[PDB]
Amino acid sequence: AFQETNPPAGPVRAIAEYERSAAVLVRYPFGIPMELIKELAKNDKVITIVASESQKNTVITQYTQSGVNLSNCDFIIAKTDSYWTRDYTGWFAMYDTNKVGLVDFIYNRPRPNDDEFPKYEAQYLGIEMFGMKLKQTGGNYMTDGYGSAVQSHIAYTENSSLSQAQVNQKMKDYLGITHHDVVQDPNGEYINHVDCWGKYLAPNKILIRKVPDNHPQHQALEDMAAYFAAQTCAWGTKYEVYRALATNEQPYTNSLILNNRVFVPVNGPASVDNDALNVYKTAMPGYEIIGVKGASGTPWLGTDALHCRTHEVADKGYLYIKHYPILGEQAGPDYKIEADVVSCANATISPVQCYYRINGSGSFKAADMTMESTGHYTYSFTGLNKNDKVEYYISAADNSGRKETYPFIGEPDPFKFTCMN
Ligand code: NA
Repeated sequence: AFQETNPPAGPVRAIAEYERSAAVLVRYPFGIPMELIKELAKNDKVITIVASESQKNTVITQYTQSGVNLSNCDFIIAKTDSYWTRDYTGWFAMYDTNKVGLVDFIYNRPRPNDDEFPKYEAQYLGIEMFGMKLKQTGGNYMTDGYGSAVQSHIAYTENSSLSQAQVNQKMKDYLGITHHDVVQDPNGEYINHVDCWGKYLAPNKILIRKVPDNHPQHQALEDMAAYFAAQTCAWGTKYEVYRALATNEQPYTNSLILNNRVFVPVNGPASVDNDALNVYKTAMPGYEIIGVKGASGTPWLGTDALHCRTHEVADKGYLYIKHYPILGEQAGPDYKIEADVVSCANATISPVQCYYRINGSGSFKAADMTMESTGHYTYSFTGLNKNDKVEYYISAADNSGRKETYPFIGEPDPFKFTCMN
């Protein structure tokens, strides 16, 4: 059964989908097209859940026949009731300064093998599992990686024996969430997953579904988009709100961000798909945006598509860069950057650099950041002139062979600010 545990030793920080992923978790019998599994396995580890050695051999034959990169295919043998790995698998969080853990919860649907599955996931990854006593659904959860999470109103109505404050406190204790944004549902739907209408694309970017003016959800979604555009995000700027127009219930927000690739389910028409992919491409410079057609037997649905049938897996040895950027004309008066870098592999970190460029001229220059205290690195931009334009990003490496940048995509989309002092 679900086993409640004490919460993880603090501080805790839930890991966002756009942070480094060591793998992606899918399930057999499949709910996704083989073409998607082949694309995933080209660059990333694909973990497939199977119920037996027999099913594992069936899957290996299908992957071989389809030309899947078998060197990137791993398996977990466990019973499951469904292929909605988004919804019942564990949630990832960093805790105890430099550990990666899994958070289990009471799955909100009567599928006991799905509900039990996180134990097998933690065992496979060799990480600790914590049991947060809330009725939850992964499809209805997203975090920005800076302590905010968005969920539909189901997060309170399915935990109605607790007060909202008790629900928020569990999210704080197990996932480090300091703003549990459970948004109102004016239509009070029986099922309402945030990934059907909203998606953080970055700490400062959110995609909100848009529908035609006469659709019954038109005003509710316009209100949601205005709510996010009017408020401050983790980086101190307003959210950038992007809109994916669903003319006919296309699940365009139900995408998967996996490292530098974004897999977007597409159902047509082709012009409306192209418009939606161009919103993702505009929102996420440097990323590879891939439209993915559905499998004929298990097609994408408006309320259930690619994000619902995948789950990114964090890196147990994550080389994590925590940084709040200095941006625009609001970067001063102190043009000093700070980055906290920790190795969850307990590896030796070296080097920690600021790569920067002035007025878009020449190659990026690397400067070693000063380690003022353990895990705390700084760099001051000096000798700049009024109205100079800066691009910069953070780079770190460790002796486990990990290499990371902040932002994740690195040099293709660095942080930008203007010298106003
Ligand atoms: Na569970």
